[PDB]
Amino acid sequence: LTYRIGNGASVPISNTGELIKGLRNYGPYEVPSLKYNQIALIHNNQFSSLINQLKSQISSKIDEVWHIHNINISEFIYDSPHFDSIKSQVDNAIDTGVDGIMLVLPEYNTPLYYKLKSYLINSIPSQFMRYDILSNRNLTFYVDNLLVQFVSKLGGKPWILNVDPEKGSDIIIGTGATRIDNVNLFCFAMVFKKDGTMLWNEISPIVTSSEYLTYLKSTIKKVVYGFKKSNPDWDVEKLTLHVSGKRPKMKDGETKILKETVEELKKQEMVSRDVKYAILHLNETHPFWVMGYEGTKVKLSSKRYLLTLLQMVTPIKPLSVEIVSDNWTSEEYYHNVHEILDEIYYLSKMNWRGFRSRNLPVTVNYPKLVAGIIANVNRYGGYPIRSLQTNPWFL
DNA sequence: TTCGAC
DNA sequence: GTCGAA
Ligand SMILES: [Mn+2]
Repeated sequence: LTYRIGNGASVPISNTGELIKGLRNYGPYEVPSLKYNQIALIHNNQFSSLINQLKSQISSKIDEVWHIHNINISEFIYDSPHFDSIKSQVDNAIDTGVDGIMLVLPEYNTPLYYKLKSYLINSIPSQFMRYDILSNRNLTFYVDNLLVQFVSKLGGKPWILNVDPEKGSDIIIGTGATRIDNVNLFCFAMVFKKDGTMLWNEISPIVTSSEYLTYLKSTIKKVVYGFKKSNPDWDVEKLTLHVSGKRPKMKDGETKILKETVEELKKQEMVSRDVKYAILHLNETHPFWVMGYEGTKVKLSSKRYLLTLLQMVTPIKPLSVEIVSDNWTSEEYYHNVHEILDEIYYLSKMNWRGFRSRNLPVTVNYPKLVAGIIANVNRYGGYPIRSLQTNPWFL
């Protein structure tokens, strides 16, 4: 595996230094198209040296690493570190014409982050930072990582997985639900390309456990309608679902409704009437240690598999993969199992939250990031959640 | 809320 | 919590 970046260039995975060097040389896979060529930096430390250094590093690295040229950074200063004062400056910024907001908070402050973050996600791409955490020693690493996620939030594509276009799924739908407490949950469905790029994402409102199966179906239907409306010629002959999340235990009823949903989409010509599909459950399992391997595919039964990833003692991060439903022929079966497992391994190398791979499939990881926000926006009574469907606002 | 491992 | 990363 390699990552594809700008200008047809590919760099090795598992190597941050070469990835950044690569970006500087060849640019990211896609430079975001900006409307204003302007970003706001909002903070409360007008004379702070660390803020000056932060701003200077953001300017240089946006230009040199990201090949986003001639961008202007405008500063906005809030006086009091509370919601209404910070909001007024967010408003002055939005009124001036900016592509994104980089907002420095005084410290870790959970209710204030969720109230503001929730308000920004509904308005404009944004990247938060904590004033109290900045340091001279960490600032380069800090800014390089932050820009991965901020460029992505602006609609850029830092890098994609180089995969063989003849193998794997036409689309992968990561779906399931996440309980936010003992009673309430939200369903999610996110469509990905085999190269790890998110094409479209839908999340349900917060609902009770009793409404889970109905909203699971409607959420998946909505995400495909939206993918297909925006990608009318994107045929899907090979479809995989990756089901995850802490959700109600209702396996057979859930599998039944997911096959119905695939059948309905077939009827509506959203996917091929001869689509080959599998429904998979993906579950993180307990780590183990090899006492003194990687991307290894383990068969437990005809339908249960593990994929092991690197995590004296070698720590291993295991992922359980169960094929709960498929319409594969028994002759293609073995071939298809290799293909879905290799695809899960490729997707586990895609993470636009930072340079370092999470070694967890993006189809599982990005829904976890959404969960964190939807759950805490609810708990701290923030603002409930089209640029949203196609952009990774949750990074 | 840099992220993510210890 | 605390710290190290190309
Ligand atoms: Mn983030």
